[PDB]
Amino acid sequence: MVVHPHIFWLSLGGLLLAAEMLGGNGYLLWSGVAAVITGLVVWLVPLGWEWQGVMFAILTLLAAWLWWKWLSRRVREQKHSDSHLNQRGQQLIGRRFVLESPLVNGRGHMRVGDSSWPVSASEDLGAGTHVEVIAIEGITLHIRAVSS
Amino acid sequence: MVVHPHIFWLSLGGLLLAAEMLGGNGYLLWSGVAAVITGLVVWLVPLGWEWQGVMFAILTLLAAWLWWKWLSRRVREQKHSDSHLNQRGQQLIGRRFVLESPLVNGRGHMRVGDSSWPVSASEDLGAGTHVEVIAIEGITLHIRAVSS
Amino acid sequence: MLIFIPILIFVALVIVGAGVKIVPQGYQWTVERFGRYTKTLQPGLSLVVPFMDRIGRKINMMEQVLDIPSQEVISKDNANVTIDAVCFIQVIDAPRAAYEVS
Amino acid sequence: MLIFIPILIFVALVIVGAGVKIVPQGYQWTVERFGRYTKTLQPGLSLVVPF
Repeated sequence: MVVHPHIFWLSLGGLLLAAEMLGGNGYLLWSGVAAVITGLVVWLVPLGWEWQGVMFAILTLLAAWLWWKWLSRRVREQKHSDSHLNQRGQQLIGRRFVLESPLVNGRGHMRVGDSSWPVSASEDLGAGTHVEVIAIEGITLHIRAVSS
Repeated sequence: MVVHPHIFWLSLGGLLLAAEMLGGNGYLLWSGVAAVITGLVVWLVPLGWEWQGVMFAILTLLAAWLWWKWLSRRVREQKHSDSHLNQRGQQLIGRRFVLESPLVNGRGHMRVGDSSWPVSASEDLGAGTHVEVIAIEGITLHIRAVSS
Repeated sequence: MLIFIPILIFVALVIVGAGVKIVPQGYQWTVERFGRYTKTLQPGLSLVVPFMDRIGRKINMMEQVLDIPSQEVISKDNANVTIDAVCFIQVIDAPRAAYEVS
Repeated sequence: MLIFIPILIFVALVIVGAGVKIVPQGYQWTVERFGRYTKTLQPGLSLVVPF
C-alpha cells in the first residue's frame, strides 16, 4: 500500500487529468501534470518523502508557468482573427467616408452605417470631402482629408 | 510537538498566506510573510524563545514597510493610465475652444460637450476667439487666448 | 516534514487557483493592484501575481437591447400621446464604463 | 518573556491593521491628524502613522 511511492503520484495525476474533462476551468490541470511528472521522477529516483511535496509543488508552479509563455508567443504576430473580432473601434481605422455637413470649429458628426458618430479634425473641412479615419479617442474619431 | 520551533512558524506563515486568498484586504499578508521568514531563521539559527516574537513583529513591520516604497517608486514616472482615468479637471487642461459670448469683467461661461463651465481670464475677450485652458480652481477654468 | 507537506500542497493549490485567470469571449476584465486600476485582460489565459492583484469588474462587449419605460409626451400641435422606446447599447473597449459612472 | 510575547504579537497585528489603508478605484479618502485635515488618499496603498 505504502511501499510504492510512485503509484500514488501516477494515480493522482491521472485522476486530476480526468477531473478536467468534467467541465473544469483548467485549474486542476497544473497539479495533475506535476503529479504525473513527480511519479515518473520518484519511480526512477527514490527521493525522500520530505523531498516529494516540495518538488511536486514546484512542478505545479512551472507547469502553470510554461504554457503562458508558449501561448503568448503563439498569439502575437501569428493570430489575428479574434483580435479583429470583438473590437469595433479598431475596425473603423483606415476606412473612407464623405461628409454631408461642414465641420465648425473642427468638430461635428458623420454618418456611418445607419447611425452617426462624432468626429474631430485638425482644420475645418467643408461639405463633400473624402475623409479617412486615423485614431479613436473615447468614441470620437479622428479624420483627415484623403485624395481620391 | 514543541521540540521543533520552526515548524510552528512555517505552518502559521503558510496558513495566513492561504487566508489571504479568501477575499482579504491584504492585512494578513504582512504577518504571514514575517512568520515564514521567522521560521527560515529559527530553523537555521536556534534563537531564544523570548527572542522569537520580537523578531517576528519587527519582520511584520518591515514586510509592510518595504512594498510601500517599491510600489511608490513604481507608480511615479512610470504609470499614468489611472492618473488620467478618474480626474476630469486635469483632463480639460490644454484643450482648445471658441467663445460665443464676450467676457464682461473677466468672467463668463463657455460651452463644453453639451453643458457649460464657468471661465475666468486676465483680460476681457470678445466673442469668437480661440482660447486654451491653463489651470483649474474649484470648478472655474482659467483660459487664455491662443493663436490658430 | 510531518506537517509541512500537506500545507505545501494546499498552498500550491491555492496560489494556482487564485493566480490564473481565463476570460471568455465577449467580455473583458480589469485588474486592480491593491485597489488601483493597472491593466485589462482580453479573452485568453492571464497570469496575475496573487495577493496583490484582484479582479475589478466584468465588462460585456456585445450589443444589448434596453427597454425604456412608457412615457407621455406633448407634440408641437399640443397633442397628448403615449410612447414606448427601445435602445441598443455597445461598450467600446474602454475601462471607463466601469469607473466613470455608477 | 512569559506574557510579553502574546502582547507583542497582538500589538503588531493591531498596528499593521490600523496603519495600512487601501483605497478602491472610484473613490478618494481624507486623512485627519488629531482632527485637522492634512492630505487625501487616491486609490492604492497608503501608510498613515497610526494613533
